[PDB]
Amino acid sequence: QYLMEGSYNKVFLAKGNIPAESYTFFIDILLDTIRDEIAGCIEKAYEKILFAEATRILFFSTPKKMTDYAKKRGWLLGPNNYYSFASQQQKPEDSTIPSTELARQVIEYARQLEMIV
Amino acid sequence: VIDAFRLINANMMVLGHEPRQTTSNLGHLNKPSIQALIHGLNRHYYSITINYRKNELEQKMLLNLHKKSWMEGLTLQDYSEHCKHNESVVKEMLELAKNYNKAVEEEDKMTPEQLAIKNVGKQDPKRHLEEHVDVLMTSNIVQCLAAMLDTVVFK
Repeated sequence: QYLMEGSYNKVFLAKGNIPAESYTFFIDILLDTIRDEIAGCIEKAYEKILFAEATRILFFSTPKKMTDYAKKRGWLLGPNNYYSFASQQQKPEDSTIPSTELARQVIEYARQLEMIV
Repeated sequence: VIDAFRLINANMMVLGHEPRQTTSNLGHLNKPSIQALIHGLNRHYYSITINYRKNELEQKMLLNLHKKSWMEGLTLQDYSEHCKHNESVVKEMLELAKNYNKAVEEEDKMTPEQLAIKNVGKQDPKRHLEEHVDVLMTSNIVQCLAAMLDTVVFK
């Protein structure tokens, strides 16, 4: 219900570790999947943001867990955020002209078109 | 229209008659309309046919064009000229578009010529719009093909 609604806060999967029959294991692998999905996206989202802000809505427990987890993903390789590489690429969609490369072979489309007539 | 003939002898006509020239050959006898031409033919000569000699080599000479035509097609048609054509095509299309719109309300019957009288004028308004779309298409085809093609090859 929560996951479909998009209230990640409400999930009851980052607290479904404590009550378990032997469920705790399954809950943990599923949790890791949830954390990743958000983690890649956030990079694109914004530039160099606080460590504390980057633990909060990254579903992390401590800045130590964030450092190791962020590093594999490609942000916070050091002790300083590196969100900035990823973020800048996304925002301008209407700027890019390698020209000939981008045109993508005008010749082919033309040739398809001409043949019928 | 050109003809070849052969003279016929006076003694030949009386005894032989003119169909004797016709034997052991093609035997086509020409009529070059009526009037003086035909009348004079009959009183004077026998006309016989023309064939053309040809050879493969002879053809090959004729067919030959230009070195320059090689680049001609390639040539990147100016945007300016293209734009003139593009403007010309959209304006005719708009005028016809209306006609097209009224036309489709009817036309439940086959026979496209009847639809042409109804929609008014020779040929259907659907066909008029296509004719214009096609002319633009031809200009466009040389330009776009040429545009990429030129840049890559000289580069």
